[PDB]
Amino acid sequence: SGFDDPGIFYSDSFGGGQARKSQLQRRFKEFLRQYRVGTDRT
Amino acid sequence: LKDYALEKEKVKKFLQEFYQDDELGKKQFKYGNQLVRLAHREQVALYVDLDDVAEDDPELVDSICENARRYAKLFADAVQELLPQYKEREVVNKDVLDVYIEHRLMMEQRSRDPGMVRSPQNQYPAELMRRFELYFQGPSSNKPRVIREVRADSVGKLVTVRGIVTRVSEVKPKMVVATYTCDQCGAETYQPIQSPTFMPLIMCPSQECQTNRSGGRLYLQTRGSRFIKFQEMKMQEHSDQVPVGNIPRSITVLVEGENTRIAQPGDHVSVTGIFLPILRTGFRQVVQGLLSETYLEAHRIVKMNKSEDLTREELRQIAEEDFYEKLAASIAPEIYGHEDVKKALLLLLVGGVDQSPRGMKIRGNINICLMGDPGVAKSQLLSYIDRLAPRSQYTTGRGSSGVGLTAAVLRDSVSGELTLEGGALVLADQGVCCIDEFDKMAEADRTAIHEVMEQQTISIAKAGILTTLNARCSILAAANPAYGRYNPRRSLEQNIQLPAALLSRFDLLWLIQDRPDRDNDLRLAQHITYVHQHSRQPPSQFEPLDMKLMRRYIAMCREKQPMVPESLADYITAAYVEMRREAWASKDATYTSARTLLAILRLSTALARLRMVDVVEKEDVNEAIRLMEMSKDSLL
Amino acid sequence: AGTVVLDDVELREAQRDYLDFLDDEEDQGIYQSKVRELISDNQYRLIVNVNDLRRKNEKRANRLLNNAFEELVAFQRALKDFVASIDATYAKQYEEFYVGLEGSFGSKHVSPRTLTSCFLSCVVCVEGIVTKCSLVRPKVVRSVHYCPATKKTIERRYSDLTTLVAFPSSSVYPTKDEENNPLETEYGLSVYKDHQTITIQEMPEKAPAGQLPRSVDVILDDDLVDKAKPGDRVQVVGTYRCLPGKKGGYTSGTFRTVLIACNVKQMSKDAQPSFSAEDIAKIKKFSKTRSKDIFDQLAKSLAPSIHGHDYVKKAILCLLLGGVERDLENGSHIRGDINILLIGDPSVAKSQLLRYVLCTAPRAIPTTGRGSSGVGLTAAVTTDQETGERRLEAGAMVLADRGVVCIDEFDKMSDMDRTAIHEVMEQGRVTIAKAGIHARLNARCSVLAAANPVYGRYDQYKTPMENIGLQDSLLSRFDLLFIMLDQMDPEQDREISDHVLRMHRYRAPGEQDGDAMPLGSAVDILATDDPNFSQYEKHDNLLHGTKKKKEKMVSAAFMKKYIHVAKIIKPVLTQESATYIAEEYSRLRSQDSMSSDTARTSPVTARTLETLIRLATAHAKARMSKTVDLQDAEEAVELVQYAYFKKVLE
DNA sequence: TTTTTTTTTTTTTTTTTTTTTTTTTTTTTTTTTTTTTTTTTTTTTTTTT
Ligand SMILES: Nc1ncnc2c1ncn2[C@@H]1O[C@H](COP(=O)(O)OP(=O)(O)OP(=O)(O)O)[C@@H](O)[C@H]1O
Ligand SMILES: Nc1ncnc2c1ncn2[C@@H]1O[C@H](COP(=O)(O)OP(=O)(O)OP(=O)(O)O)[C@@H](O)[C@H]1O
Ligand SMILES: [Mg+2]
Ligand SMILES: [Mg+2]
Ligand SMILES: [Zn+2]
Repeated sequence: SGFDDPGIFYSDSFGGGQARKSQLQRRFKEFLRQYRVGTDRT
Repeated sequence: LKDYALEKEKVKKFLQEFYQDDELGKKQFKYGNQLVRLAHREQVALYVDLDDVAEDDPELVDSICENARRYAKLFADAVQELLPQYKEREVVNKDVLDVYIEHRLMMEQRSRDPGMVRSPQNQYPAELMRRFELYFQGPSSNKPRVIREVRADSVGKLVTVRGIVTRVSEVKPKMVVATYTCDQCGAETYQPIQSPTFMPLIMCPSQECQTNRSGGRLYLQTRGSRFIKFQEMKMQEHSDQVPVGNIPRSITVLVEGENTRIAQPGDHVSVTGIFLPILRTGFRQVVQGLLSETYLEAHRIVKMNKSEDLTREELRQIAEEDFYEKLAASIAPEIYGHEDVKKALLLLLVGGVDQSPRGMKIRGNINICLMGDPGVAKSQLLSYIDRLAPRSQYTTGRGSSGVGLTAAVLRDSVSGELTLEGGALVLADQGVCCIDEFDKMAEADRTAIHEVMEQQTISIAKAGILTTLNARCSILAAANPAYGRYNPRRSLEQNIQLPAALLSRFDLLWLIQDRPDRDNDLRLAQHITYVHQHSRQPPSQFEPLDMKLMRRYIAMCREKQPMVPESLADYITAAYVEMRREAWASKDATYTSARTLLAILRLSTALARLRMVDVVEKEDVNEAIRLMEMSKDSLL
Repeated sequence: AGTVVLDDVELREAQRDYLDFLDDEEDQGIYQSKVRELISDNQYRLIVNVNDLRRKNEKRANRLLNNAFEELVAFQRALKDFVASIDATYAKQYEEFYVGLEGSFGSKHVSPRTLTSCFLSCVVCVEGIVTKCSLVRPKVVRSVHYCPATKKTIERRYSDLTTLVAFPSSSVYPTKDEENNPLETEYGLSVYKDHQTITIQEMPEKAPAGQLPRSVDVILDDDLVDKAKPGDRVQVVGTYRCLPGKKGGYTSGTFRTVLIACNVKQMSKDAQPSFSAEDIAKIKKFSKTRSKDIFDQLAKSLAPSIHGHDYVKKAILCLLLGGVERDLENGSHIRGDINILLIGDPSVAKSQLLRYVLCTAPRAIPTTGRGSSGVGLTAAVTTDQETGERRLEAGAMVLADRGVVCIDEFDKMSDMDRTAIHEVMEQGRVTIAKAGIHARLNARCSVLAAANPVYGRYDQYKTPMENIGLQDSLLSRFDLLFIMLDQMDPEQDREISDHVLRMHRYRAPGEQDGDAMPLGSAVDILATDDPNFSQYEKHDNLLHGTKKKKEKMVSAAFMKKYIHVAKIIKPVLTQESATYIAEEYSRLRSQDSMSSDTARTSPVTARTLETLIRLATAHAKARMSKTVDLQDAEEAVELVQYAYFKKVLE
């Protein structure tokens, strides 16, 4: 028994003011993947 | 040395296409059906019989037996990875643990993004999500070992040992995976637990709290965490495998899961498990090095000889009119004579039926005191009945007196507090307590036995203890009546020398006297010389039954509650009033009371149980009365 | 650091000397055969007599005994080389082969009191009584770890730094890969050696009668762990050493010492015999020559200092041989031990017979009337008080399992004790239980007991029932009951007195010439070897322990060897013997078996029939017969007929 | 092709900063272990009519 140490495990966030760095990083990611150039004809 | 991916493929193949003909010569894929039941949450424990594995891969069995934790893990992984394809329908979410599991799976698929590479610490631990337990039934090719001889060369190996259970703790929640939640993030942290103690986590390691560099303090929770049923048992060597001048050696067995609640103290068990170390951290140790405690990690607990958990001809001999005589004659067939004594002992084994009318319990147990002259097989019969009965305890004289009969409060080891341990009368609860040398028993024990034989409880109001113990045990006592020998110059109740209360508690006080008698002494001596000559009793008309068979028959007779008709009430009443009139009229008779009538009733219900009828008949009453009369025959 | 040594001169020379000593072929072949025998017995410790080294190499012997650690390392390397030379695969099986020492350690033979600090790092031979044993724990010597992430397997070695300096790097258990992948330990692939600690105390009979006992701690490692249990009297040979303390910036100069055992042997050098081919041949010829009166010859040779008591000596010979246990298939049991009770007048030598059996039989335990009370005679249950768990403690009768309890002054015991003896006497076991533990201890012991009658002197004008004070149930346990009277007849007086004066005249041959018997004052015993733990003409030379040369007497050493061989025999009741025994028992149960003015000393029960069978079996064993023939049965019947009846005078 | 001024340009150092390396260093609590009491639960010698 008291010989091995497994690590610690965590999951993703299961959901749940001034925006936190996680939300800002999400907004940066959505800007990078959603920023759009050109016009309707172009 | 070996590739565990190959070994997991090996165990997957074994699980998927091993078959036998267990149900009436029908190939049924023994482990596939169990995998189906496991996938539907209809079965928790899977026992892998290593005999089956050896049938088609003996070196896999040798690998399993030489590093058993590794292969328990490999088999658990193979089962985990096989379960999804054996699922035929949807689990009905039996309990709350299932709700947690399927919420976790739902949320993991919802935010999956499967092509992404996650961190190795960002999934669920395997043991958090199982709901099944995998155990090995060791190969029959491995001989059972002696607890003394399970040593450091067998650490990590699958061993079988046999012993008596002396001490087993209560089932308690041992945490397997600690689950925490955060005050900042909404993720769950998981701490699989291998040590005997753990330090609870403080900060959460979640990705969202590492990005935010917040506090993220995490809170240990029982709700999402995972526990397992856990028992700790001590198990002792059998008397016949202890070396000559020694005492038996104990081993600690850590029982957990579906293997809990099998072994009770006093049971003869055979335990298959892995012999493992527990590191001995903390103790400022005299010797340098990594010293550890050992224990057996249980995999398969099987209750043995008397603790053990029919063909048409079998029911034929049960329905035979001489079944009662054959069973009684199978009682210790190496003791010559004592035919009616063996009938009475058989009735004690079967017992009467308990009555609970309008909140006034009257026991069904039958108590018998053999009070005989020296050397008349009383201790041998007591010892035989102890060997035969399923929950029996044997006590002699004053070697197990006081708290060896009642309970005592003892320091718990698992947590450390004061737990109540039962003595002989508790270990023999709902069984037989064989009390040898009854006449030389300490008076405090005798008073305790008063209460046991009538109320079937033990009340204790000493300092550390204030309890009432259940002691629903038949009492088979043996004594010498007065000064070693029965002398006819003195009455009964003078060479019986039992108070009327204690005397009346016994349903049968059997008197044995060995008066010399030439032809009878020859018959006994021939029997005994044959036994010394062949290590068995001489051949007779009917071969005596095995103790396994005797146990099975007695057990079948046990759940056979027969009733007393209204029609017998006059016959039984007349028998009682008659017995009572000889007691009054005679000048050499013992104390007769209403307990004599209850003795008639419960003896006759035990006879009826032996015929496996549901109604007591006149012949049962007749035989009961004959037994009560024979019990005092030797004084004639 | 990280230095290696390039052919150390002293280690090389030592290993050469030790391998020369082990390679015994130009010499008598002793240790070469011993190494073969450990190979064949599948063991990895060789016990070396240090006298043999002194004979072959004084310089090695002294250097080994005074510098034990490195010398023993050299001698175990030499042993591994030699074992490989005989058998390389066997040498491959075991990582290290060990060397235990035995023989005569002159000044190194100490007691726990005398084991001072001048013996540190020397080999010593300590004798004492085991007071406490630890549990047998496994100590990891090689751990194997699997990394599931990388599929890598790691092994770590832990060297035995018990008495060496241990830096913390030497004791870390690997839990993580180099890049912090968790490792899982492979328990089945790791190697453990089991480890025990016992404490040896100065034996109470040898300690100075005034003061408190002195102890020494002993480390037992693999093969040596379960060799001793609490209450055992043992020799431990090993190295006396200081243990390291923990790391600290301050130290008192005070060191905790232990003895690291290289060998443990029991005091019972009487519980293990040594039979050479010549001994076996002598035994076989002695049994074949006179296979009829061999029993009488063995009996009359039993306690030579005691004159008379021919039947009592025959009975004691039967007790020392025993019967055969019947272990029935359904687990039932009939005992095969004989219990004898000697009642009699004062000064008829019954304590002398008990003392003879005590100094003659193996596993013989002495006990007196009130010196063993309650739990000191059968087992006891105590609580560990460290773990809080109940423990068993073996009393006199458990320790005499497969032996004899010689209970002297049996009549002066309490009735509580005498009724505790009942189960041991008949069923051969002790059943004890407290709440947390219940055991059934084997006490397969025979009871030889000596008692005085009530009134101290046996009244010949009363029945034996009222001279013996024992109840019938207890008397029934003793299968033979001898009334040993002091009949004051002048002729028997002349016989006894002539014998006694001859034994008071005898002087040991040459060893003595007019001198006194030393007291053995606790420094003289350590001067020589202990006869208890020490390492055959079938007859004795005649001088005047006997009056004339007319009938020879068996040698005591040969009698021990012969009885040890004959005890293993399992003679079978033949049908003629069984019929005769049954007929005699039925006759003996009857009143005609006793005339007028004769009385039963003990009741005749079925135990008497088993008594006849056990006595006949022991008689058959004496002849090494393998069957119980009619002569054995009639000898048993005459023993019983003699013992069970007594003429009462007016 | 003899004389003659800028030109470096190799050599002495010196500055001189910036960076990496070097050097220094007991006390104080805690805890197990042993050896003691101490209330309570027996249990083993005391006597009567
Ligand atoms: N039919 C029988 N009657 C009497 N004794 C028998 C019989 N068969 C066998 N025996 C023998 O009796 C011996 C045992 O004595 P037992 O166990 O009877 O003592 P017990 O009845 O307890 O007497 P006690 O009152 O002296 O304790 C056993 O060795 C057993 O073989
Ligand atoms: N044949 C014999 N008969 C009687 N005594 C003998 C005989 N031979 C020797 N003795 C001596 O008698 C002495 C006393 O014997 P012992 O002390 O053994 O008697 P005991 O029977 O134990 O007496 P008690 O019953 O008072 O204990 C011993 O010194 C012993 O040597
Ligand atoms: Mg008995
Ligand atoms: Mg004496
Ligand atoms: Zn968080």
